[PDB]
Parts: sequence; C-alpha cells; structure tokens
Amino acid sequence: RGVQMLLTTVGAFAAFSLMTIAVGTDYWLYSRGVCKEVMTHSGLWRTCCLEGNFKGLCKQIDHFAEYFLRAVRASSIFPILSVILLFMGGLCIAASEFYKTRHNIILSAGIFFVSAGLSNIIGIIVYISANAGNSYSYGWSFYFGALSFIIAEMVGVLAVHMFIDRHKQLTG
Amino acid sequence: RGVQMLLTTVGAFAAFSLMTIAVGTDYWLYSRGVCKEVMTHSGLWRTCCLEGNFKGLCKQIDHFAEYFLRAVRASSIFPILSVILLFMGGLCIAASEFYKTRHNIILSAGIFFVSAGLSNIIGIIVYISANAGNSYSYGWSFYFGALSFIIAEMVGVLAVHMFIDRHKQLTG
Amino acid sequence: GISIMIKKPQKSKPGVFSFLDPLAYEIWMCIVFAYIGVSVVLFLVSRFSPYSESTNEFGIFNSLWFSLGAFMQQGCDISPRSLSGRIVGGVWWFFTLIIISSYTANLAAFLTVERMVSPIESAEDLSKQTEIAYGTLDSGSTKEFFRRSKIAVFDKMWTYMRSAEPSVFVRTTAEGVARVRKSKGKYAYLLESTMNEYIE
Amino acid sequence: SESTNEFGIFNSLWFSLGAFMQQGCDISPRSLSGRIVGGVWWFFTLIIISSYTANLAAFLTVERMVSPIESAEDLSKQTEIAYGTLDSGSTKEFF
Amino acid sequence: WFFTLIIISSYTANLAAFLTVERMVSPIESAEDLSKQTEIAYGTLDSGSTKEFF
Amino acid sequence: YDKGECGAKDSGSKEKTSALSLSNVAGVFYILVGGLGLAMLVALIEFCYKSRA
Amino acid sequence: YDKGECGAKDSGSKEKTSALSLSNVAGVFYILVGGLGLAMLVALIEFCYKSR
Ligand SMILES: N[C@@H](CCC(=O)O)C(=O)O
Repeated sequence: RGVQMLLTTVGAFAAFSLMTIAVGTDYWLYSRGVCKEVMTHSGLWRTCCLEGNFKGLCKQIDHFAEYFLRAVRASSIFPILSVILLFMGGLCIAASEFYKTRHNIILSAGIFFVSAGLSNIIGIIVYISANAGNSYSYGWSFYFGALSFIIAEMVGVLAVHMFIDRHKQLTG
Repeated sequence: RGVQMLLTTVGAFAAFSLMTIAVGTDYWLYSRGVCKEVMTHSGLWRTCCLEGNFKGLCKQIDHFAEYFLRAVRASSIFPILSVILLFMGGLCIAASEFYKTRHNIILSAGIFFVSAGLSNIIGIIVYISANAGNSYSYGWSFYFGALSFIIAEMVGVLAVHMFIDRHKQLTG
Repeated sequence: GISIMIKKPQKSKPGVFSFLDPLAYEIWMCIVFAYIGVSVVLFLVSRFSPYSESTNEFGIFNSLWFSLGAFMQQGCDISPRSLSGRIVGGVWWFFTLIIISSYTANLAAFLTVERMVSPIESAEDLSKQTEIAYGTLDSGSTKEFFRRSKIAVFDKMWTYMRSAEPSVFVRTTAEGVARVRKSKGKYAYLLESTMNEYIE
Repeated sequence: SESTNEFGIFNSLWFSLGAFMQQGCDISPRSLSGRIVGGVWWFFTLIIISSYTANLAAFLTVERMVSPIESAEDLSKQTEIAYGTLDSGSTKEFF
Repeated sequence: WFFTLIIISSYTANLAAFLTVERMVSPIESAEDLSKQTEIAYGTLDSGSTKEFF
Repeated sequence: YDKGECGAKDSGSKEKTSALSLSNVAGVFYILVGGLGLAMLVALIEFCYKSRA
Repeated sequence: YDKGECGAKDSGSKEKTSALSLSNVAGVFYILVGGLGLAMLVALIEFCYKSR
C-alpha cells in the first residue's frame, strides 16, 4: 500500500556497494601460493603473500577449441557488467520521480536487476571452473557477492510488484 | 455420537500406560554381555543378566558434532518429554467436563498428542543409531513403544474431528 | 610358529550426512542460485501484461511452488500457458534430468568400488605385494631362517629383506611394535606367534 | 466453514502414498504449511529410491559366497555338521 | 505402483551391471599371461629347433 | 587366560554382509522431522493473525 | 631384473573415487542460463507486436 516505494528505494544502493566492494578486495580465496609455497590470499586481479617473512609482498595475477574461454576469466567482464546494469537499474527509479504518469520508467528497473543477477551467477560459475584445476576455502567477498545477488533479486521482485500495482488501478 | 469422548480418553489412557510400561521395563534388547559372555537383556537405563548364575543381577548402563550427540542418547530426553506431553494432553481433555464454551482444550490436547507421537520416532532413531556405534533381537518394550506411537497418532485425529464438528455446527 | 602382525584396519564410521558425498559442495550451493533465478524469471515473464494480468494464477508464491515440484520430479498441479513460460519449463526439466541421473550413477559407482577391495589374506602375497613393508628382529633366528631356507617365495622374501632400506631389522620387540603402531597400514612385522598372541 | 478443502484424513493418506511412489496426485495443498510438509517428503523419497537402486546395482556386480564357519570354536558351537577324525588314527588317541 | 517400483529399478540395475562387467574384459597380451593363464593352451611344432631352444 | 582382555568379534550376525545400515542414511530422517516440526508454527501464526480480524 | 621396482604397472594399489567436480557437469548450466536469456526477449517482442 503506497509505502512499498520506501522499501524498494533502499536495497539497490546496498547491493551496488556490496558488489563493488567484493570486486575491490583481495580476499576471494585462501590457498597455497607465491608472490615472486606458503599460505596465500587472492582476489580477482592480484595475489599477496602472508604467514611468512615476505608478508605483504604482492604480484599481479597469472593471467595464463576451449582456448578462447581463457579470455572470459582473464577479463572478468561479467562482474563489471552486473555492476553497470545495477547502476542503470537504480537510475531507473531515480528517474521515475519525474515524468510521472508514464509508469514505464519503472518497468526496465527489474530487467536490469535480473540481468545483473544472471551475470553474477555466470561469473561465479566461470571463476570456480577456472580455479579448481589443496584445502582451499572462500573469503568473505565470495559470500558478499552471493548476498548481493540475492538482494538484487528481491528488489527486482518488489519493483515489478510495484509496477503491477500502480498501473493496474488506472485500468479499472 | 458423543461417546467418542469416552473412546478418545480410553485411547489416551492406554497409550500413557503402554508408554510408561515401556520406559519402566528392562525389555528393549537381548544381547551378549556380562554384569561386571552370556545372554543379556537391556532396558534403557540398566543392564541385567539372565541365563546364568548371576540371573537377576543388574548394573547401571555404561553411557560412555557426535561429541555432543553422546549426551542425547544418555539423557533419553525425548521419551521423557513424550510421556510428559501425553500426560498433559490426557489431563487436558479430562477437564472438558467443565469450563466449557471455549473449546481450546480439545485443539491444544490434539497438538499435544501429535507432538508426543513425533517425539517417539526420534527416540527410536536415536536408540537404534547409538547401539550400532550383532545377534541382537528386540524385546517387548520396543513394540509397546511402537503401539503407543500408533495409538497416539490415532486418537488425535478423532479429537480434532470432534472439535471441528462441535464448532462447525454454528454454521447451522 | 612364526607369525605376521599388522595394525587393525580402522573402522569406517559413517557420517551424519555421508549421503551428500557423491556430489561435492559447490554443486549443492549453485543449485540454490539456479532455483531462485528460474523462479523469479518465470514469475516476471508470467505476470507482464498479456496485452489483463488477472488472466493467470502464476503469482509469486505459485511461481515458487511450481519450480520445486519440477526439481524433485513429482509432477505439478498447473502448467505455464504462454510460449515463453513453456520454454523456461523445458529448460529446467532438462537440467534436472541431467543432474538426478548423474547423482544416481555416481552413488552406484561409489558403492561398487568398495566391494572388490580384496584385503591382504594368508599374507603369503607379501612375496608379491610391494606397497606394504615388513620388518624382522635383528639377530633373531628369523634372520637366519630366510638366508638358510631356499624355497622360492622365501628366496624373494629374503631378497626384499636384503635390498629394502631403511632396513627391515630392529633391535627390540617393543620399538618394532611401536613402529607398526605408528606406521599404520604401510608397515608389518615378523614375530613368534606366541608373542603376538600375548600382545593382541 | 471448516472442511472447505479435500484434505480429509483418508485423502491425506492417499496423497502421501501416491507421493511416495512418484505417481500422479491431483490435489494440491494450496497453502503454506501444507506445501512445506510436501517438500521435505519429496526430498526423502528421492533419496531413498536413489540409494536402493544404486545398492542393488552394486550387489549384482560382484558375488562372494561367505564360508559358514572357520574355527574349532564354531565346531564347538556346532548346529548339525558332524565331524570326526580318522579311525585307528593316532589323532584319535591324541584327542 | 509398488510392483512397478520394484520392476523398473531391478531392470536399470541389471543393465548397468551387465555393461560394467564387459569393460574389464582385459584380453591376453605380451605373452606374459601365459606364465599364469591355464584356461588357454599352447604348443609348438615338433622337431623344430624352437623345442631345443626352449 | 586372565591376561587376555579383548574379544569383540562379529557373532550371531555380521555388519559386513551387504545391506545399508540405518546410520548410512540416518541424516535424512532428522531433516524430515525438523521439516514437519516447522510447519506447525506457520499455522500458529496464521491463527494468531485471523483471530483478531 | 634384480633392479625391478615398478610393480605399480600391475596397479598394485587401488585408487578410490571422489565426488564429481563442478567442471564435470558445468556445461548444462550455460544451456540453462542461455535459455532464460532467450526466454525474456520473446515477451518484449510479443508486447511490441500487440502495441497497436
Ligand atoms: N598318520 C597318523 C594316522 C592318522 C591320524 O592320526 O588321524 C598316524 O601315524 O597314526
């Protein structure tokens, strides 16, 4: 009842913040490794060594038919796509304060959120398929990404619910 | 007509009697052992010897993550709780001779009977699991428990049906 | 009589959730995301206007309820009306059809391998097995027996005892037993059967 | 207003039986607690069936007769199988 | 329903076992098996110096 | 004979024979029971809603 | 021949199976996601067809 605007306006910014933070941190994975083995932490882009004298030493990640798949991991384009699309989705509801009675600025919001979620899913699957090729375990960023995906889904669902409600009452 | 009140109270009484007998008899299992090898019979609390010079001797059972599961077998809490809740249910419907016009007694006793029944499945699963932690064959108390469970599952349906009928007649 | 001695094989205690072991953690995780996404997309496409949204039952909760019925292969009460929804349904059906089959196949294989273990029996194939090592006491009569007997299998036993290093020999029964106890599975020892019958 | 739905006790037993067997059950819980109850039951039956079929498949692949006895202790616990030494054999005198 | 559940399962299990047994056919190779295999038989020409060599 | 103090061996019946033990699938029953236990509270909150309409 | 060591030729020790990796089935997930992606587009083209 009307108030649903107050809720759906919340989560999108949070999901954006969580996802961009997750992209921006070197703690997706714990593993043996090196920074020129010792226990190691890594993000998408780079590796930094701990648990030894070199602690704090870093290097950029090793970037290196199915061959053409490698580009997908190397780029990590999918996170970035999801972030940009989520930004666009938020700008949809930011726009819909103006140009009222159109009702159709809202529509695209859910589509952006859905597509961003599907991208995030693909990104995770790719990352696992690449890296699994040693008593590893996942760093908090990974779960941040999962939660971000979930909340993006929920916000999309309730935004579509709003466009269902607000437009119908005009149609009798 | 009506007398189903008598039938349900009889059923509850009989289930309670069977359950307390089962908890109170050394007839859960036959196995080989010694009341510190000979045929030996076990209650849930105590190990007692037959078929030899020590016939009629008894000793306290040897009780000694799954680290925490150990205490669950030792306490046998689910049997006790099942008995307590069946007692609660039976005593509730016994009060229905007075304090009428509220009908909450019957529904509450129904829920008590159902929850009491569920408790015994857990108890059985726990016991059968822990004892594996040969040649064994079950004593009569196990079947007194099974029968108690079956009667508890029977009586509650009839009690809920009675509540429904005695309430629905307000529709006519 | 002379005897061989070994550690007990450790008993294969089941886990509380051992049934998941065929399928690995990551798949179990990713199923959840696939379920959620599928349900949400089915809802969204179902309830966008057909040109009027009152024309179908596929509300959010019903959309979540349909998909769970499909994964466990127990049918359903309702079926999607439009082409797009039918596409989604077919896709999800193919996915579950692959997964369930793979799970069953793997579990069968896992049990099957366990049967044909064929553990060491009669211990005479210690003349033929080589992954498992075996020791003998220093200066023992046993140390003379294998040089002094010349039956072919005991010849190759003595050849092994000659060539293998760190050596098969040991100074004491106590520390030989300690070696067997620590070197579980991979190591064995030769001793008088009377002494084993005392120990075991 | 009560009994506005199919789920009498008889029909409930029927539904749960059809649900175990993986067979067409027409009625639907339509309601949250019922749907919850429905879910886990399907999960249970799926796991049980898969286990049974896998294990039987393994069972038919390799066979092992199992010897009935192994020890003189078993020969002391003998059910029916009679036994004895050679006659006139000094093992008899030894016994 | 119970009848169906038993039959179909048994069929699937049996077919899997049947295909599995064939995979371990492991045919004779390298003449090394003839050190141990005795279901097979083998022999030579007579009066051939193969016999003297052997 | 006094000094021997371990004799536990499979007798009367045997663990190793063929069949799956209850323990081998034990976990599933706990999930089931918890599932059935949860659905009660949903109906109870549904009652608590309607009972003051 | 006295220096023969590698009886592992005969598989003198038996491997044990492990769970399927995500890689061993990963293919199917792509098919699913592609199907959903296609599925969204039909609805928009349908709505534009019925826009007049
Ligand atoms: N060989 C034995 C006879 C067989 C037996 O004792 O059973 C003897 O010299 O008397």
